[PDB]
Amino acid sequence: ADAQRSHYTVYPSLPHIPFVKLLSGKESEVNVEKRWELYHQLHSHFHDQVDHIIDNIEADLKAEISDLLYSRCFNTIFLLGSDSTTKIELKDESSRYNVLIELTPKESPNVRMMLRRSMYKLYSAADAEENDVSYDLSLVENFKRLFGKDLAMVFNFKDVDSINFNTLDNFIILLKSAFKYDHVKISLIFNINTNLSNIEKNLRQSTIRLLKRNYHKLDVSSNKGFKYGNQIFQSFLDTVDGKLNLSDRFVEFILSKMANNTNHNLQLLTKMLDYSLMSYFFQNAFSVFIDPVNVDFLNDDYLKILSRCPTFMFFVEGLIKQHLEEFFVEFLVRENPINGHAKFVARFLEEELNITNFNLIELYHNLLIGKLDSYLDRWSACKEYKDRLHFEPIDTIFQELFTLDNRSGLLTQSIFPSYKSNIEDNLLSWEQVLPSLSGDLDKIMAPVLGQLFKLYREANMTINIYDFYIAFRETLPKEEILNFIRKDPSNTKLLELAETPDAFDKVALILFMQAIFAFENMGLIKFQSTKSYDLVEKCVWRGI
Amino acid sequence: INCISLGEPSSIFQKIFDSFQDGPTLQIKNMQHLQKFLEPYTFVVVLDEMDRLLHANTSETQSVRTILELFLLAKLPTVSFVLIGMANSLDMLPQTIVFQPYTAEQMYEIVIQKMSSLPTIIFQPMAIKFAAKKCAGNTGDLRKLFDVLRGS
Amino acid sequence: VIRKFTKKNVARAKKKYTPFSKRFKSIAAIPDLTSLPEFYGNSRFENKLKTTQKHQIVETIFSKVKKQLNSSYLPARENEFASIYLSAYSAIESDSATTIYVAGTPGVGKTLTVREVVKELLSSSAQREIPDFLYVEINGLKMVKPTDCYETLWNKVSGERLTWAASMESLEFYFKRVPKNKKKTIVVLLDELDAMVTKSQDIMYNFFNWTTYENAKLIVIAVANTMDLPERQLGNKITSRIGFTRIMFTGYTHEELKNIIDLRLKGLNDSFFYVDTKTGNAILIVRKVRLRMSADAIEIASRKVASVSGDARRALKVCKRAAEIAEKHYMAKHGYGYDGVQTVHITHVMKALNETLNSHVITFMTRLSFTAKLFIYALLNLMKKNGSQEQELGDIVDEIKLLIEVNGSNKFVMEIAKTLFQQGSDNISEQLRIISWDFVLNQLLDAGILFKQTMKNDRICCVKLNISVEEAKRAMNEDETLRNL
DNA sequence: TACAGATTTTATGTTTAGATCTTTTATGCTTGCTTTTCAAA
DNA sequence: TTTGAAAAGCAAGCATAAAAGATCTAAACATAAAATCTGTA
Ligand SMILES: Nc1ncnc2c1ncn2[C@@H]1O[C@H](COP(=O)(O)OP(=O)(O)OP(=O)(O)O)[C@@H](O)[C@H]1O
Ligand SMILES: [Mg+2]
Repeated sequence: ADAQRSHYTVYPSLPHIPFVKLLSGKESEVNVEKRWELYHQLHSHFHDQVDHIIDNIEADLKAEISDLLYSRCFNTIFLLGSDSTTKIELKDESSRYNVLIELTPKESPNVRMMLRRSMYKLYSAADAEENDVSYDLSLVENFKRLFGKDLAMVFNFKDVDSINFNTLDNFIILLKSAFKYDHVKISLIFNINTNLSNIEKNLRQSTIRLLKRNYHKLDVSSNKGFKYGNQIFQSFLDTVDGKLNLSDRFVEFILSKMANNTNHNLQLLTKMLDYSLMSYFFQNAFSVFIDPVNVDFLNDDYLKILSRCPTFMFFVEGLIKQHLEEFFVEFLVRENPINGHAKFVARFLEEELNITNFNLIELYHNLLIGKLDSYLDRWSACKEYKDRLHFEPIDTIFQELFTLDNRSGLLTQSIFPSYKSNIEDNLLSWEQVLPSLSGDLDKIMAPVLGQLFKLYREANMTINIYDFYIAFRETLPKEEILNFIRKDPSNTKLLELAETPDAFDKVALILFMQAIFAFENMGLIKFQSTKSYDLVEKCVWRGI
Repeated sequence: INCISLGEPSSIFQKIFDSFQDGPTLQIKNMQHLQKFLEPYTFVVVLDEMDRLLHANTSETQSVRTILELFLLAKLPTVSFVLIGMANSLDMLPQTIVFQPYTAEQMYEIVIQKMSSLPTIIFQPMAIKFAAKKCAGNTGDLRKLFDVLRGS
Repeated sequence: VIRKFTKKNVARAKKKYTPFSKRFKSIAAIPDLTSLPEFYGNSRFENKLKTTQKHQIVETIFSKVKKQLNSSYLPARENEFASIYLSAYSAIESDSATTIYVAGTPGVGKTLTVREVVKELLSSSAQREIPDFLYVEINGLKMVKPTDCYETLWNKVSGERLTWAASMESLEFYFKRVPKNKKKTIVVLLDELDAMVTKSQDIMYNFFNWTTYENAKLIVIAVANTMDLPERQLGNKITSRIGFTRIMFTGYTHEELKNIIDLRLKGLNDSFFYVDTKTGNAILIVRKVRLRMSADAIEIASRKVASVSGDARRALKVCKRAAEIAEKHYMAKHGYGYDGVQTVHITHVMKALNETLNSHVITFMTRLSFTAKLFIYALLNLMKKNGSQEQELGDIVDEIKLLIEVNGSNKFVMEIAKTLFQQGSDNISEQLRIISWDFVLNQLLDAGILFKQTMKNDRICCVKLNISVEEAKRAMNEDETLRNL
C-alpha cells in the first residue's frame, strides 16, 4: 500500500481552460475564450510593469550600496530593514581584488567555522581569478606574497537579528587583528531588520567604539517613502484605465491588509490585485464588454441582469420623476478620468511641491469617497492650490458591472481567512457544513466531532475524561443506535456484538475515543501526563 | 543471505540483487531499484540473523526503518517476492512460525536417530534421558545436550 | 582544484579487494589448497639490534638466579592439559570443527598450557597419528583494529593480503563451501577474547559460527578472563555457540607455586660456584662459594602469593626481587662494580613482599609543606562540621583564615602569619589567598589526593578527598603544630 | 596481451543534526487559613 | 442598609515536569591511495 509509505510517484492515465460558462450555463464558448484572452492580456500587461519595477528597485539598491561602499578601521554599513536578498556586486579595482564574503547564522555556529568558511571563500575566489594554504587568517597576512595584488574584503552578514551576538562580536574582534597589515581593507555590511538599538545593546562597548570610526546607516525597505508601492498601484490603475473601476471598500481593504504586513507588503499588494482580477474575470459575464469589439451578441440574459442595477434604477426613477440595449452600449465610450486625476495630483505633489512621502493608495481612497481636502490639509503647503487639485467623483450608470469590489467576503476568505475561527464555527454549528436532506439517525444524532465540541466548549479548562465520556453518552440515543447497527444483517460479528447487553457502552466509548484522538491530532486537547491518560486540558477557546 | 556478513544493513537489497544475477551491474541503494528489477518477472530470499538489520542508536521509528521496507515490498501487488525471515527471539503483517524449544522425548528421538548410523550405542538410554531432562525447560538448547554427551 | 582540507599523511596498505569466492569459476573448480605453495604458510628484523661488546660483564652468583626466575625461561597443569589435548586431538582426527573455551585469572598458565598442547599436537602430527594442521595465534590486544584478526587469519591460511571485509568473506567462503578433502585443519588460538568484543559483536559471532559449519575443519581455542564473559557481554547466539563445557584455570595453591619455583631453581639451588674475589664473576661447576635459597622463604612467598592471586608471575617476581635485594647488599658490602655461603634469606623475601604493601600516601603527606597541611586540616574540619564529603574552596579559604586568626597566640602561627599573608614583606599587601595557595592546590591535585570540579568560579567550586579520611588524619596527627590546635 | 585513464573500494577526517541521561529549578496539587464582594432580607 | 456565606487569595510543603547542558553518536560532507574495470590498441 502506497498510502502506508512516505513518498510515492504516480503517473495518471489520459484518454482546455479552467473558465466556466456563466449566465447559469447560457453563455457561449466564444465569450469564455474571449474572457480568457482578455484576462491574460490584462494580467501580462500588469505583471510586465511589475517586473520592470522589481528590476529597477534591485538595480537602485545595488547602486546605493555600491555608492556607500566605495564613497585602519572597518567600513561599516547598516542596511536597516533588509531581508538579505540583495546581490551585492563589486567593481574590479585595478591591482586589487575585491572579494564578497556572505555569512548566514546557519553558517556561523562559532567563530572558527566563520573564519574557515570566510578563508575558503577568499582562497577560492582568488584562485578562480588569478599548492594550498591553511584556511586561517595567516592567508590574509601572506595575500600579497601569494597573489601579488592587495585585498579588499566585503563581509555581508545575512540576518543579523538571528545570529548569536557573542559569536559575531568575537568574529569582529578577530577581524580587527587584520588592521596591522598594510595591504588589507575590510568592509562590513549588517542587514538589520529590527532597528539599531537592539544591536547596540547586544554587542560590547569596545565593539561599538570600534565600529563607530567609519559607519553609515541606510534605511532601505519597501515602506521607505512609499515610492515602489505607488508605482505598482499606478501600473495596476493604468492596466484597468478606461475599462474597470476600483471600489472604495476594495482600496480600504488593500490599505488595511497592507498595514498588517511590513517587510513583504509589495508582493502582498500584487497578490491581492491579482486575485481581484482573477475573481472579476471568473465571475462576471460582462467582462467581455470592456472592449468595444464584443458588443455584438448581448442576449436576453445580459439585458435581464443589467436591469437589476441600483444606478440604473436611480436613473430611471429620476427620469420618471422629471418626465435599452443601445442606451447600454452608450455607457462605454466615457473616460472616468479619476486615474488621470490621481496621477496628475501625484505628479504635482512630486515635482512641484517636492513632496514624496505620500501614499497613492490612500490618496485614491480619499479621491473615491471625496475627502481629498482632509488628506491634503496635512502638509500645510497646498492651501492655495487645493481648489484646482480637487475634482468631484463622477457617478456613472452601470459602473458596478465593471468593478473590483469587496462585499461578499471572498477576498478575506481566500487570502486572509479566520482559520482558527473557521474551524471553531464549523465544529460548533455543523448544520452550515453538512446538508440537511442511517435515514433516521442523521436527523436526531449529531456527528461525533460536532457533538463532542459542544461539551468541549461548555466544560472547564481541565476535563476528567470519564465524566466527559458520560456526558457524551447521555447525548446519544441507545435504541436508535442499536436499531441502526442492526440494519445490515450481512456482518455476523456486528450482530453478535449488538445483542450483547453492554453494546451501547462499547459503541459510544469507541466513537468517543476516535473523536478524542481526532481532537488530539487537530490540537484542541492535550494530556496532563505522559504515562497516564486520565485528565485532559483544552488549548482552544472559541472567538479568540 | 546471512546478515552478519553484511557491512551495512541498508545494503541488503544489493545483496539481494547480487545473489540472483550473473551481465549488467546497477547500483541498488533503496528498495525501489529492487522493485523495478524484480518487476518485469518468482524470487525467495531467506534472511537469516535478520536482527542485525535493525539500526543501533536510532529512534524506534528509524531503527525499524529498513526492515519494514523489506516487509512492505513483500506486501506489494505484481511483484514476485517471497521473504522468509529467520530471527532469534532472545535477541529481539507477515505470517509467524515459531520453533518451540525441544523437550526430553524429542531430544531422545533426535539423539537415537542421529547416532543410528553408528553400529554400537555407547550410551545407556537412561543416561540420555537424564541428560535430555537436565537440558530442558525454558531455553532448551540441543547444542547444550550435544556438549553434555561429548563431555561425558 | 582548491581543497577544503588535506590528508597529507595517508598510509595505505597494498591489500587487494577481490575475495576468495570470485577467483574460481565454481565450487568444483577449486584445486587442492594443501598442494599449493602460498597456502598454509608453505623474520628479517633480527639483525638490527646487535652490536659488538668490548667489556667482559661481571655476572655474580645471584645473576643466574635472577635470569632463572624470568617468565620467558608444567608440574601443576595436567588435567587442563589432558582436557584440551583430548578435545583438540579428537577434533583433528575426526576432521571436526569445535570450540574449546578456557578462562582464568592472570598468570595461571593458560597460554603456556595451550601452547604446550599445540606443540604436542604438532609432535603427534610429525610422526603421523593425526592429519597435518595449521596453527594460528591471534591476540586481541596486539591488534590495532579489532577487524585486523580477519586480515591476520586469512593471511595465515592463503598467504594473500586483503582488506578486512574481503578477508571476512574469503574466510566465510573457505569455511562454508570448500570441501574437507580439499583443505587442511586449522587450529586458531584467540587470546585476550574480551579485546575482540565490539559493539555489534560481528567478529565474535563470525568466529564461533564458523565452528558450527560442516566443511570448516576449524578448531577455535578461546582464552578469556572469566567464565561468565559470554553470559555478560555476548548475545545468546554466541553464548549458545561457545557451549556449556567451559574450562576453568583456577589459581595456583602454595604447593604448586613452590613446585614451579623449585623446578626453576632445580640445578642451581644448594650448588657450588667458582667466584673471583677481586671482581665477583661466578662460574658454575678464586673461592668455591655455596649458593642456596631457603625453602622456608620460597614456601611463605608461595603461601602469600597463592592467598592473594595464585599468579605464577607474581611468585617468580617476588623471588627475583628478593634475589635482587640480596645481590644489592652483597655488591654493596663487597665493593663490586659493573663491567663462603651465599643465601637468599627469608628477610629478603619479606622485604620484597612488603615493598608493594607499604603506603607512601601518609609518608607523602607527612613531608608536605605547612600550607598544604593547613589546606588538608581545614578541609578535614569542614568535613567534620558540615559532613558533606565535598567542600567549596571559598569555605576552605575562610576556614584557613579562621584557623589562623583564632590561634593567634600560638608561637608558630605568630611567626608564620606574615609569611602566609604578606610573604614576610612590607610593601606587599594583605592577600586574600595564602602564599602558595594554587601551588599546593595543584600539588594535591597532581598527586591524586584531591578531586576538583570543573568550574570557573573559584569560590563555589567544590573539592573532594580522593583518599580515605583516617590516613589523612593520621598524617595530620604526626605534625607538632596541627596537633596542638 | 597490454597500458592509460575512469571508476570503485577502503579508509580516514570535518561538520552538522539530533538523541539520551543527569542535575537543579519551576510548577502544580493539597490543606489550612483569611479576605471580600454578592444574592437575599 | 445590612448580612452571612461562598468565591477567591496567601502560604508551606512535597511530588514532579522541565530546562539546561554534558556526553555521545549517526549522518552528511570531504579527501584520497590502491585496486579494479573499461576501452581501445
Ligand atoms: N604451570 C606452570 N609451570 C611453570 N611456569 C608457569 C606455569 N604457569 C605459569 N607459569 C609461568 O608464568 C608465566 C605466565 O603464564 P601465562 O602467560 O601462561 O599466563 P596466563 O594464565 O595466560 O595469563 P594472562 O591472562 O595474564 O595472559 C609463564 O610464562 C611461566 O613463566
Ligand atoms: Mg596469556
